[PDB]
Amino acid sequence: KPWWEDEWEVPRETLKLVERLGAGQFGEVWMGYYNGHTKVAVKSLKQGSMSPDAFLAEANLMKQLQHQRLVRLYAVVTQEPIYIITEYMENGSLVDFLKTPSGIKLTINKLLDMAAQIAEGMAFIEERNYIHRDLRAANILVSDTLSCKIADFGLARLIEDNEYTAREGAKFPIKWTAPEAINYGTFTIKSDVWSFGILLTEIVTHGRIPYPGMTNPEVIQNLERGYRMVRPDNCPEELYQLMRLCWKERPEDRPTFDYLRSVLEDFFTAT
Ligand SMILES: c1ccc(-c2oc3nccc(NCCN4CCNCC4)c3c2-c2ccccc2)cc1
Repeated sequence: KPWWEDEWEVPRETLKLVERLGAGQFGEVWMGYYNGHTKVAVKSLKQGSMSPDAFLAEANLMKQLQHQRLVRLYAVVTQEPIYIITEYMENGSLVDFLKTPSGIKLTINKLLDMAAQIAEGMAFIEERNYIHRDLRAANILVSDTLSCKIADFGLARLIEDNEYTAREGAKFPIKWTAPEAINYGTFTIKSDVWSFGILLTEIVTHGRIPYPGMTNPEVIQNLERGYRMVRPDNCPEELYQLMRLCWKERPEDRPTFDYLRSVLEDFFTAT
């Protein structure tokens, strides 16, 4: 809809940017307030750093993916500098949170709880015929109540047919991406499942980089041999085997996110 008819467009005057949470090549993300009292996250686009349409495309997709387990779109300011305002998560990125004094003290029980919460969010994405493609601990946000939500939908895509094919030149984080995606540029929800497996290792190691001591070439070589990531230190064996399911050779053999959610919830209610 046109901005003068769009429910999400808001006057820039309604926003007060208070603290910067991140600065980058394409813009910044600040902590701020909407209409004085409501805490929000404000992603601002650096003019000329990238297409405004590309930037706003994520907001448009977020309009279609509303759920308690996904960071919620709040509003947009479509006049430069362009803003996308969303729900604020008091404890930042999961990869960062797990390294703080609080994160470090979390029990395996709570880590599994968080894992299930993430799988729950992905299960929604799965059912709505969407894919995320950038599933990793850095893209999971944590609330003041230690609940987790899926973030960054820049690479997310509505899957009209079973799979999405990227651009031959497109590059992705080798360690978190499924083989078929790395080799063919083909992404499916099953590609996200593989990524979830890697994310689980990030959780249990409190933010450690996957495949410790290995370069990307080494990871690919080993994977092709049928090897998978070595059991992380102090990783419960049941969780490790759940990870293995996510890393099955055939995408179709990997479990659904609803299955993963169900199992992780059992793991949690057991501990
Ligand atoms: C300390 C520090 C940050 C936050 C924090 O609160 C947030 N609320 C909503 C969306 C957010 N971010 C949306 C965009 N992120 C998604 C994850 N990748 C980086 C960009 C953040 C972030 C944030 C911003 C940049 C990088 C990482 C987290 C709270 C406390």
